[PDB]
Amino acid sequence: MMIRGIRGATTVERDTEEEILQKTKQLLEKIIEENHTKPEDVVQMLLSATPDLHAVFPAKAVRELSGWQYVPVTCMQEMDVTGGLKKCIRVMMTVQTDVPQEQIRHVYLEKAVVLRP
Amino acid sequence: MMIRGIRGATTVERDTEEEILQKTKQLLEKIIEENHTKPEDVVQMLLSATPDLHAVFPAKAVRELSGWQYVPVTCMQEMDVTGGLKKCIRVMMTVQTDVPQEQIRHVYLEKAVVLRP
Amino acid sequence: MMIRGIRGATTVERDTEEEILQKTKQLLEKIIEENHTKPEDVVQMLLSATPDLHAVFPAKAVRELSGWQYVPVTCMQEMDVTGGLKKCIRVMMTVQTDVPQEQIRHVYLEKAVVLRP
Ligand SMILES: O=C(O)[C@@H]1C[C@]2(C(=O)O)C=C[C@@H](O)[C@@H](C2)O1
Ligand SMILES: O=C(O)[C@@H]1C[C@]2(C(=O)O)C=C[C@@H](O)[C@@H](C2)O1
Repeated sequence: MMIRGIRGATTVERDTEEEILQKTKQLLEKIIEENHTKPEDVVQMLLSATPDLHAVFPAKAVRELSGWQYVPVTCMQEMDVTGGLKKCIRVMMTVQTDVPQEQIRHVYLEKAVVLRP
Repeated sequence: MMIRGIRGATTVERDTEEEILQKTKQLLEKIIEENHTKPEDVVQMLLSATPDLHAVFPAKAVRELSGWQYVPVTCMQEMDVTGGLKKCIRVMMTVQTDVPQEQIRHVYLEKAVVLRP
Repeated sequence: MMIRGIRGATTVERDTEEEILQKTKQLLEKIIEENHTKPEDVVQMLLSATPDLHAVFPAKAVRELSGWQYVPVTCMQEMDVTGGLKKCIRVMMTVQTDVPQEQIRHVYLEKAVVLRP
């Protein structure tokens, strides 16, 4: 079976642990819903944050998902683009799937709805 | 048929949107040419920039490739390494392919030729 | 032909090329041993460093592994988390494997042992 990336983006209003975990968790839950994703079928996840977020690693939210404790995940710093969306958390979830490239459901929540094509 | 990463790297002279998109597009086009890559066979793409580039997300270049609108892509900051090549943009393009690991054609352009194997 | 991420993390005491390369090599070797990984089965690898490390790209240590010269690798900056583990190097090695997700052997060494689930 083919492997496919699934993108997500969301934002927080302030650099706190509560915000980052809550919003990341909601972002992951929305992607799982739209793509019917099962954790055994997740190759890996990459989470990024803009350099104005430091309170907590977003990946901590992944363990708030029952069954996902073995999904490998790592975080990275997003580049700082002049005029770019602030306080932004992004996800690239790599999954085993038969779903055609153009039918993959990429999820944009909160202030990240402006990045969606 | 297996999944493999394809690497690219290039540089720009000025932190401007026009040059970052021009050089990134040229890099992607060269990778596409050398590896005969179709966009539906692309699992996902990661683009990075050294911390001295801020004008635009290099991923914006991907959208000016005809047929590549559904290819998931995200950006990250390259590690800041002392004496490293400056104003550098890199790509990791993950594809489905029959080509053996030692035969994949990784691409290094402009000043990033000194990184070439 | 399922694909799975393997995670690794380690730390160094001083920001020198010698220690970064040595600890990175040791981390990779432990991962390759625990998972029985052959370089041809590696899709790609991502390595990260916290922003307190600047001496060398950790990826340089990969070419000290005989047979690994064609494995595509790139590096990124880990996000700077307040109170986060300092001087930390991480790996996400993406591999073709039939080992189930719960049996993948992720490796945490030196001071990174605190990151284990
Ligand atoms: O290396 C790690 O495993 C730890 C844990 C972590 C998480 O919170 O899940 C996952 C990935 C890393 O970016 C961070 C956060 O350090
Ligand atoms: O793009 C590259 O190929 C070069 C080489 C490098 C390494 O030292 O292995 C590997 C990946 C990149 O992050 C850096 C370091 O630039």
